[PDB]
Amino acid sequence: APVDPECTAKVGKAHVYCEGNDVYDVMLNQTNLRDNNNKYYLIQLLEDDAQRNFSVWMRWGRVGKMGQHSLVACSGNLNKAKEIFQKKFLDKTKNNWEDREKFEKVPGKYDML
DNA sequence: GTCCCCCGCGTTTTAACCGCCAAGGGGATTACTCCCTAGTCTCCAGGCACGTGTCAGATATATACATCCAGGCCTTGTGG
Repeated sequence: APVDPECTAKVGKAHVYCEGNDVYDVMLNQTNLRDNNNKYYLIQLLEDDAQRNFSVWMRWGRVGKMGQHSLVACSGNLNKAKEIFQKKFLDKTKNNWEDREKFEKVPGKYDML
């Protein structure tokens, strides 16, 4: 699970956060030709190399382009960093993060992977 | 590709088509009677044959505008 190359502030000094099979890196996509959507939303929880500190990287756009982005620094609070990551995933997919092993598709929402 | 006009056909009904009975308008016929234009011969000027030169406009000529073909920015719209 690589750090997004567009996250240039963290790519040289951080890695994707993981615990066992629970890997906090996910790409989401909404392709719909009736509405003419073809947009992605990336979410990555990052941990710094030098210290026990965290940030949620996020990036969006139409597939093949950039839209806007965000890097939410969490000041060593992993619970806050996970809550931000999981809330954005839930809002975009209408699935809980604990349901990732049994994910189900929803109209007017992003698909996963 | 898809919007909908016109093709085909059941039900309703009125005015086109059918019988024949009236009144008289107006086209056809035969008769009246003098007005119209063909026909004669003579006069003469409208109109045509043909000299001749003014002046319209074609032929340049130098010049100023109309409008076609690239070549070149600013505001409103779609999706995020």
